[PDB]
Amino acid sequence: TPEEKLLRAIFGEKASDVKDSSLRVPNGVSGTVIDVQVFTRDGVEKDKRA
Amino acid sequence: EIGRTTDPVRMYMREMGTVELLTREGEIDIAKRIEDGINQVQCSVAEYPEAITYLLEQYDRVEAEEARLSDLITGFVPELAREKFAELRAQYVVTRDTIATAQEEILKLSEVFKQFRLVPKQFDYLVNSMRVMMDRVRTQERLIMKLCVEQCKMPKKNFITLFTGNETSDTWFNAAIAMNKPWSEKLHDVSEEVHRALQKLQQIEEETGLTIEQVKDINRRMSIGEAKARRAKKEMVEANLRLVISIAKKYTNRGLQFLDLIQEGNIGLMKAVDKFEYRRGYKFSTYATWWIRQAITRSIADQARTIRIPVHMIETINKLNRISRQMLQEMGREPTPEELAERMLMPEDKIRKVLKIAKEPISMETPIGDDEDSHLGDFIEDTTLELPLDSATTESLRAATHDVLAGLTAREAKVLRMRFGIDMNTDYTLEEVGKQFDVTRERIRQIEAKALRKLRHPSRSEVLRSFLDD
Repeated sequence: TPEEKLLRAIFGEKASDVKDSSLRVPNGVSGTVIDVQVFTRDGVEKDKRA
Repeated sequence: EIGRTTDPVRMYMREMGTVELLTREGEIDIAKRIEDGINQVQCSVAEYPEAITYLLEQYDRVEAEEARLSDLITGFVPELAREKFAELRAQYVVTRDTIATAQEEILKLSEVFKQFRLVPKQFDYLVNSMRVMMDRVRTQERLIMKLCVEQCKMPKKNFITLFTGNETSDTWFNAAIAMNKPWSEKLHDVSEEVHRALQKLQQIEEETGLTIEQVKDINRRMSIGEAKARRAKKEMVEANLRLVISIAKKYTNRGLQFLDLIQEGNIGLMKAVDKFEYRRGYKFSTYATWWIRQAITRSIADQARTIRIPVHMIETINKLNRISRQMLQEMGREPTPEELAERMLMPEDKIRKVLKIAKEPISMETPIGDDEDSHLGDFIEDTTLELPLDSATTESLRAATHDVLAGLTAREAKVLRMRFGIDMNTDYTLEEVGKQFDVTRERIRQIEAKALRKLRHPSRSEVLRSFLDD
């Protein structure tokens, strides 16, 4: 949108290449994490937690 | 028993069963009638020289590197074809140079033409050119009859007697006027149109190179042949409707309606009838089944899904499903997509894409239990809308940037507004801005850099710095 190019020129900021879609706790509820399970598809390298 | 029903299937079944199926002898008789009609039409269309003229023109265009030999002749009844075409050209030129032998040489040329197996599109072009010329002739004739029979009010039988055969001279022109009746001498004004129609007929006759009565004879002869062929084909279709239905019975649960399937089968049956040959000795059902099933399957692959999928990809999906089913039956349980690559010949990603292809879409009005009588469409939200918080942030940023740009000098604000798409329909490039301001591009760049440095200087744009939410 207009004036955003001007704002970036003043601030020298770069636009994020990715978008935040992380999972977060619903509002108004608290608790403790007791179990974590990870499922992965065949052909995909597993990570340290897996 | 004409009514008391609503489903069109019953009425279709009644109309179809009103007729009775054929036998081998009837099929042979209908094939013989079709062949006779086709031969008569072929003779009638070969008896004209304009067919040979168009053949020679098309051959010349082919030889002029403008077409191919494929759409010239459909085989024969390629040096032999070239020599036959040269012989045909020689026959045509001697025919045009032999204007009482012209009729016999035209007959010989027609026989040689019938000895050639042309293309159906070429035959249709000849037929429609014949139709165009006969339509022009009949339009001229109807103008002729309207100019005196419907205008001079001259007698019916007298008109017939003095017009049957001549159609060219003033037999119907001066006689209708100078016959001492009180209503005859009043249309010398339309005598000019009569002369114009006569000139048009003379020009058409000169272009054709033949008479008119023979043209009419050929026209109605080929019309009779076409009517006979159409009647025979209609009889064949009405006889084989039962076979069409029997073949279409087995595809009733593949996303298409039974009526649609039987209509496609009827189309395929008509196509098969158009190309059936009885000289091979095989029955018509064997030849018609292939065409009917091909048409039905093509229709199913074409118009049975919300999102169209090509025929080759549909065949690939069907082959994959058949393999998977066979392997499941043979081995014992559902296999893995990785293992299908060993059985088939795939790079292991095409199978994944085929599996990832979306199925038929879910209905929007499907229900989910009771849910206070709510459907699936009540839980879908539009993602194209902008938040009112976002709109208010945008308005605030516009106000703040306007306030910040008011503080700068007038020239700086103008050059900024010109460089960026601010408060105008579109922005302007640095070169157009320099040209408008009568200032070199580098000086414009330096002034812009000074403005940017001054804006980067602190004790200003604090709200602009605060406009970051990170």
